Amino acid sequence: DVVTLTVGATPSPHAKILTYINDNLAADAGIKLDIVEYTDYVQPNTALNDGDLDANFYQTVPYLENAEKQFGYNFEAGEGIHLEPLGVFSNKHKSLDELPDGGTIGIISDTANQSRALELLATQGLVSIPEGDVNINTVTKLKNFDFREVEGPQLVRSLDDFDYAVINGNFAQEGGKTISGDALVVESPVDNPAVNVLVWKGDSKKVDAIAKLEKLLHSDEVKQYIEKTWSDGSVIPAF
Ligand code: MET
Repeated sequence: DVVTLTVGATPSPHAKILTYINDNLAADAGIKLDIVEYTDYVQPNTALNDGDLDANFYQTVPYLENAEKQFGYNFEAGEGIHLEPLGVFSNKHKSLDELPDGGTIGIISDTANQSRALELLATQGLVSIPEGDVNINTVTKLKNFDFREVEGPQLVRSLDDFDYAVINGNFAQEGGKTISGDALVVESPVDNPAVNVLVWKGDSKKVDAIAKLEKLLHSDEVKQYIEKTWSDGSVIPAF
């Protein structure tokens, strides 16, 4: 009666953290992990919904709340494990002030993350968000440039085409990039609601096993693994 759990995860940090747990902690907890790596945001929630995964570990609390609102998903989430500060990246400039007149900024296409990237740009004086649904058509541009919506896994590649791109940590990681080494502008980690959580479906038969994985993901061992593995500011424990 060891329970096996199929968990979907983006490769870095999430699959790495899950692999540390699998290889170091799962056996003592009486669980086995079957890690499935995913490279986009749509697919792990669909697989959790449709019955292919027991849990996923890739998404932020605000993205989850939006997915439940837009799609009706019946999911349950755990405590914040870690934060990935959002960054503005570029291969053409080292300062956002060098945004050419009619220049371009790549921006993700999902609601929650486009909204978060738009806020980050507001802290830099580049867009104005009305007080009160935040997207490229509802913000006011305060300098002359164009946004270009790009699908998440195309963000790092879009740096070849555009002056800048706003890029979530998991994608920056895939592209060999770090916050310390490569972010032009770094989202503040203070009072940041975009913590990453374990998500499972409300009716799982495996809730004893998933509560064990939740406890392992918020252990001192996992915090130390995160702090040892990422000291470049790209992945910060949220506990
Ligand atoms: C799928 S919501 C964004 C998740 C991403 N790993 C982040 O923390 O920004």
